[PDB]
Amino acid sequence: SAVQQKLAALEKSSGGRLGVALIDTADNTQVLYRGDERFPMCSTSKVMAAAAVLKQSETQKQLLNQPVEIKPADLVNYNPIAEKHVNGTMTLAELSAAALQYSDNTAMNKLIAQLGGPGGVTAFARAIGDETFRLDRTEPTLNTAIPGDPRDTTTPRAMAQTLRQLTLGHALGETQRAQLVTWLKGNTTGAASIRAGLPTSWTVGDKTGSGDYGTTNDIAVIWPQGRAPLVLVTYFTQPQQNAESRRDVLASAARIIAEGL
Repeated sequence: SAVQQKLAALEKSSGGRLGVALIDTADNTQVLYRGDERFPMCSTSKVMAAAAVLKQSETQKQLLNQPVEIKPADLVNYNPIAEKHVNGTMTLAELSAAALQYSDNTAMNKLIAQLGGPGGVTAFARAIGDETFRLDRTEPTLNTAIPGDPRDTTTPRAMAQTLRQLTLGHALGETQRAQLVTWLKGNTTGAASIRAGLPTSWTVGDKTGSGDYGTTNDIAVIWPQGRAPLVLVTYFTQPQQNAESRRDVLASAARIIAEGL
């Protein structure tokens, strides 16, 4: 399609490797660019950890109100919210919100611990039918994004389908699903990524991710005004370990996708 030629040209112009998956829920059509290649997830993995905790809360009805102590030793490299509560507590709801909306890394590590380690996050993916997702490490080492390293990767296609199920489908209970959507819609880190390539009238819930090798990711559910929602995943990584983030590539990919619907 025109769209795949424009995405290829965007990729060529950027010097990196771009992965795109769009699901149009109106007709269940998909647009894929390197849809089955593995990319480092970086912080986009935090959606799976938060959703796993939500699934637990379907049976443990009070789980999200469970206080969790934040100790100094828990702090890693980026903890904008956990920092505010060192030597105090945050609930599992507050840690989930912090992990999603501020990309707090300490918060993500507490979610992983609640699930029994990275294997517990991966297990939830498998449980909802995602055989591709793999979480192997905790924060911050899951962001190393080494070329060829399959740790802490997924594919655009897999992540798109899983994000659809978590937000628009029924992998989660009704209250949990609504809470996840509310969290994604209130993301604070996404203004320069997919959101920047879309009409301002559209509602977007997203989770960004960044890591080494200039890895720059965004996964989003999109609610156009008067039109079925879309799921869009944009993964981007570069050949230099110290490359700078390229959120503009994600905005441009979203703009190209938006041209055609």
